[PDB]
Amino acid sequence: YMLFTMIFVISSIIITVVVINTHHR
Repeated sequence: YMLFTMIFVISSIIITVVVINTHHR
């Protein structure tokens, strides 16, 4: 619904970068 909902993708962006970081230090 184009506000709050977006945070769900925010979560994934961060976590994704966090994965890549944890693996490829």
